[PDB]
Amino acid sequence: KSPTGNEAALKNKNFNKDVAPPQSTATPFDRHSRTGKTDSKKKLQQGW
Amino acid sequence: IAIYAERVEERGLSAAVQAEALKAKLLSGLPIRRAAYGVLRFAMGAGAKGVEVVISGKLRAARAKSQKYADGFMIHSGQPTRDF
Amino acid sequence: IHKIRITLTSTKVKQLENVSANIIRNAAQYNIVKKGPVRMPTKVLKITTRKTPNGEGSKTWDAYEMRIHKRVIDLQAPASTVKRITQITIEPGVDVEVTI
Amino acid sequence: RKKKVYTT
Amino acid sequence: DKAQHIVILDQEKYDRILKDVPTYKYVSVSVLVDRLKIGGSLARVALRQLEEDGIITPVLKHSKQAIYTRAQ
Amino acid sequence: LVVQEQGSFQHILRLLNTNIDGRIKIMYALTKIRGVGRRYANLVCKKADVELTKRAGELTQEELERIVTIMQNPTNYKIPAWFLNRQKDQVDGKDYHVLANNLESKLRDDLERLKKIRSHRGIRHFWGLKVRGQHTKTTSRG
Amino acid sequence: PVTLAKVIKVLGRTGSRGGVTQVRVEFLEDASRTIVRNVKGPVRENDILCLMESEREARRLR
Amino acid sequence: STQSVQTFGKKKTATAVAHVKAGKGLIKINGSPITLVQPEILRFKVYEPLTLVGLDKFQGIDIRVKVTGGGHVSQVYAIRQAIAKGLVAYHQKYVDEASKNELKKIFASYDKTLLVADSRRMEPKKFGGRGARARFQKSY
Amino acid sequence: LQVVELATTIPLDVQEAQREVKLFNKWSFEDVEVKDVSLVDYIQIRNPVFVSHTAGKYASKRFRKAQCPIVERLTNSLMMNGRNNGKKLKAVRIVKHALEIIHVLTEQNPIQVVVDAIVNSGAREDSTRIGSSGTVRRQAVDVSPLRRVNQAIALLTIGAREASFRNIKTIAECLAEELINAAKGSSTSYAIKKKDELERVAKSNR
Amino acid sequence: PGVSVRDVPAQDFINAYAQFLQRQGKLEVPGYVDIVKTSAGNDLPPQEAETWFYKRAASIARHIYLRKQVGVGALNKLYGGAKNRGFRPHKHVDASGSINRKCVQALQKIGVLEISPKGGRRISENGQRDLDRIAAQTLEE
Amino acid sequence: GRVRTKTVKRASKVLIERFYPKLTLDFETNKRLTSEIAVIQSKRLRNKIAGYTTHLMKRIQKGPVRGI
RNA sequence: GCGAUAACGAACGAGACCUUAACCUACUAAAUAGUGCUGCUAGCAUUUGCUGGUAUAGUCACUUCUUAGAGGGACUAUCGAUUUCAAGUCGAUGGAAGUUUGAGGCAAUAACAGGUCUGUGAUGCCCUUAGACGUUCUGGGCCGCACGCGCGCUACACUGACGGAGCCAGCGAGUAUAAGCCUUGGCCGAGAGGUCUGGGAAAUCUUGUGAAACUCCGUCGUGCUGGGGAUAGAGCAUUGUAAUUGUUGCUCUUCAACGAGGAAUUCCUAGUAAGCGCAAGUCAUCAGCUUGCGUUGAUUACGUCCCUGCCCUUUGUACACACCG
Repeated sequence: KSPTGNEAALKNKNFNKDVAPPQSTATPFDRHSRTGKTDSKKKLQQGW
Repeated sequence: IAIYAERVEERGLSAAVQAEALKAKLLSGLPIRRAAYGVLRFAMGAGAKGVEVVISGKLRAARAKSQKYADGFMIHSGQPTRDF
Repeated sequence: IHKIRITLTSTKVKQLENVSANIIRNAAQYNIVKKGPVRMPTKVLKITTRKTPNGEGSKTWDAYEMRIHKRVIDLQAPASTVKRITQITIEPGVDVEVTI
Repeated sequence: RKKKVYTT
Repeated sequence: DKAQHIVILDQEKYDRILKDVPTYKYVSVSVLVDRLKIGGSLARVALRQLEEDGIITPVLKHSKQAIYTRAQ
Repeated sequence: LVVQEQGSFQHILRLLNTNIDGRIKIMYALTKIRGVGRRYANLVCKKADVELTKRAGELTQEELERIVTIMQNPTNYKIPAWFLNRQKDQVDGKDYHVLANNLESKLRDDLERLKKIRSHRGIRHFWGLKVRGQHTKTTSRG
Repeated sequence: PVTLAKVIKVLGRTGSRGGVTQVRVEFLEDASRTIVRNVKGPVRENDILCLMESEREARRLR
Repeated sequence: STQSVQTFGKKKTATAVAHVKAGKGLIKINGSPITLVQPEILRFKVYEPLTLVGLDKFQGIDIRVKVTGGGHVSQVYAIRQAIAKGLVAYHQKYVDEASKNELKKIFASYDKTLLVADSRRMEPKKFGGRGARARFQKSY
Repeated sequence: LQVVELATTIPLDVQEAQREVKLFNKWSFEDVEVKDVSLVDYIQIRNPVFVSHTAGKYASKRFRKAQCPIVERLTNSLMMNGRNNGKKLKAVRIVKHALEIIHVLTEQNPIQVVVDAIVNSGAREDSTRIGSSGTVRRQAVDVSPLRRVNQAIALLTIGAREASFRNIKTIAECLAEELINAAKGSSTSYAIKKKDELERVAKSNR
Repeated sequence: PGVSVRDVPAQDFINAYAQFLQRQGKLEVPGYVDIVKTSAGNDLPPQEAETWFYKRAASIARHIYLRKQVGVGALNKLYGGAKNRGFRPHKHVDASGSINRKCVQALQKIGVLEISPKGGRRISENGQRDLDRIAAQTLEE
Repeated sequence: GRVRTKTVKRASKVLIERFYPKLTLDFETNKRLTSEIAVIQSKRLRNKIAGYTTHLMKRIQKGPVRGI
């Protein structure tokens, strides 16, 4: 069935036979930095 | 059209001119403490009742921080904030 | 003598009232019968935008405004007398249109 | 976000 | 599916209406539905006729409410 | 004024192979015929010269035939073509007004013809989903 | 057998949520035996509110 | 001219411009008799400035009102205000004050709004709710 | 008593109102007296009004509600359930026709029955709750006369409203029957079982 | 005294005029009065098909009397109503233009109405004649 | 509530402490008198200022006032 | 704020202030607002009365109502109480208004790893930069459906559905050589829609936006009924190059659950809640959405710390990147 339409006319919609999963939520320390390059006290002293 | 150029009466009293006047001084690498107070006493020289300059961003550091340099009297809320 | 109408429009009223006043004075010492000034119902120019440049936070709104006021003055005077009044009472805030 | 791969 | 109110007036309900209405303290569209089991539509046509024939004195007139009492 | 009768009421009717209750008013009773609504029945009841204040069982046999003919031959009694079910039909292009039994038959022809041409509109009918552009992400829960 | 009470002084709000007010009443008949009782509704002075039972004082509600 | 007074009575939005002259007891609503003023239920609201002191006070005056704006009830309330406000003003300008003051006693002791216009207006709607006080329901 | 002639003719029926102000010009308030001493100062029958429609300001101060006419206060309890809020003229039509029904029954004054149905439907003792933040506890306290007149009016209109749900009987005669039965202490009516039930639980909490 | 249309109650005046304008018979009636709907927001035909056009034209004729040179476009808006949009909110819809165009045309060539300057349709010389006559033959009973 | 602020309390009481004789137990004359003594930018503020001024005089008449 | 006081006197924030709503027969004027007179005219009774139209020359007067500009007006005013007699509060009287007069705008000291580089020719760094991740144009998508949740609209009928008759608001928007605005009035079309004119660059005209609830009169008669309009078919138009995955509407037909909602939980104290409509926005078309406006218009409190949240004080600390320690 090279054209995309031929399958759709004959294929069955078996969606109400399978039960949906009971839970489907799929979308942590914000204060802790992950950059890995701390600010030196000389950089603060020279900058500010 | 006819365009004429006039010099401002009070440079310190005008918050416009001193803003770009600060901009030129900032670009020359001067330390912020020397630059920030260099205009504040000029506004206080002009007799302006108050002046506050805020510099925020980065200077030789990754983390962004703010420094506010207030002086003199301040009004903050209400209709006069648009007039004065 | 000519049936002539003059309209004054501006955004600020102290400028608008000043132009309205002294023209009327120009028709007081000059014995030209006067109709006006007619204070048109003020038109408030409003647009309601969103404070948040992005779409996060509380649902809060910015309601800016412009107030535009109209004054129409009716004149029975020659075209020379009506024209010279406007250039005497010219001031940047108000545009001056004269219609016969 | 996708590496553009060609055919032609 | 309990109403089953009669919409066509047959002979046995004809004289029963004309015999029970006189012995009523106060009638209405629903009152005839409540005790004579006739339909609300049949109640209106039955009441609006009895007023002309002298059985009923019109207390008040309204489209949504018909307040009637005995004329005897 | 209220009148009386005996034996002249017809409780159960058989119009167009479909039952009609006799206790209900005739103009809305005809709506029980598939392909016949309140709007269409009101036009034919007056075309059949039947006053709207009568029940279905009140009517005579002649009026019952007078009803079905105007039902079955609408364009023949000054009923507008735009007042019909299927004007400019698929095959003959003429104005028809379908009735109780013949509707789902020509609808199946409408479905089979649209399925035979394997268009998008026909295919979705086979799947059983909403055809007219309705969203089904959160509302298709029946 | 109901007895009536005339309120004479508003003490203050009692109860958990403060919706009931302690009030001092006076007997219309036999103007003695003053009793502190609770009232749910809004009370001004000189309310002739009645009492089903009078032989019970009222205190703070929790 | 004659004993003519012009005034206005107001409710929420409806304002009734009433003219009271000297003549026969003509009481008109936009050129229509008062006995048919709609709605029928509130027809006696307009009758209140009449029957409170009596129809006799109107024998020497003719009243024609022009009420615009507002709603069905508001136009009724603005008219019944204009009749009382027009009548009370009329006795001030062409009759003694004691009768003018006397009408102010029966009218005011029966309805405060008969001589005093209400100050209530619709409160502006605030963002965040489909009303002035109400807000969008919050979901956690 | 004389008929007064106007250029705009005034019908005779309204001309009866000069001698006495009457409710809908059909019922007078002078033959009505309230059978409860405590509710005298909080029931307002002194000022006659043609219609139970004043459009005044009773929500400004605290006790201004006791000065609103009882007919207006009764009608203000009808327009509920969302679909009726703000439909006062409809509510007046519901009550005005109801009063006529209340008259042809027992031939009494309709507003006298209104008074009779109020003093008997105002709950006199209610058991407040003293639960300690979640747990269930009940304690009986008294009811102010202001809270008695209104709780009568508030509860009375509900009984007719439910009697007119899925019922061919219209609300006006449902309100008419609701007022007449409650007047004579009819335990079969609504707001009478509830009044006894609300008082009975207080007898089990004191 | 002089009785006019404005001295008559609005509801009962039409119940008498519509009978007269019906009995007069000179008012021409289009053939689709028994088929079509008055308002696009309406869902059912008028329940009195035998007299709706006469009952309507009586209301329209007296409505012309009360105002000045009101056209057919304004007539549709006044007679339109709130459409019973299924799940969407009710909205105001203008009524049928053809009937109100025929209602004025039916009344225009009968002498009651005619074309007014600067738009609209003003009442005629004989339009005020019979309308105040109908008022005289309305309230006397 | 209708509690006066300090800017209306202290401004008013200075007026008594400087112009006690010419004030009077009546608002309107005090309202006009305070309109000429002190420069007030807003008429609402002056009506606030003058109101406390008379009320203080009502207190001075009925006894010795504290702080004036 | 009073009051107590090792503190005294101040500043920011609050309040003041500004915008809007309510008062003004007291000023200033208004043919782009109205009225009354006066003409000219029309109807009905003939009483000289009552209702319209017309008068950008009737070469009339006025601003009460309509508009706005200068102001005044309220300051808890007077009086009873309560209280430290103080700050205040509660009841009355007058008043347009005696809840901060009503509603909002603005709004402190530092800050948050709250959100946005998907608004900027605002940017630092990393990537690409000609087979471009720039751009353009084609066809498709964000709508896609076994599912859990939220903001809502219809509704579950009779205070109601329709079908007639009554017929009243307020905020606003608008074009020229364009690439098409509001679009009247007339003429066709059942409708949607179609045609021909004009006005308005704007208190003029669109528009009195003659809106719906609502009022009255009848049909229906508790029935999943004529309460409800989901699913689905056919035909008729408009929008746009282009409507198929139906833009949107209309006509007929199709007559779905829903017969008042468990556990929970939300908003709200006066023109407020709740109903009821209209406008501006995103727009070539599309509003069950917001932002505003207006119609009708309530029940009950005017109290408390019982739940929750926050603030303040005392207290404890081995925390200060500060308990996500």
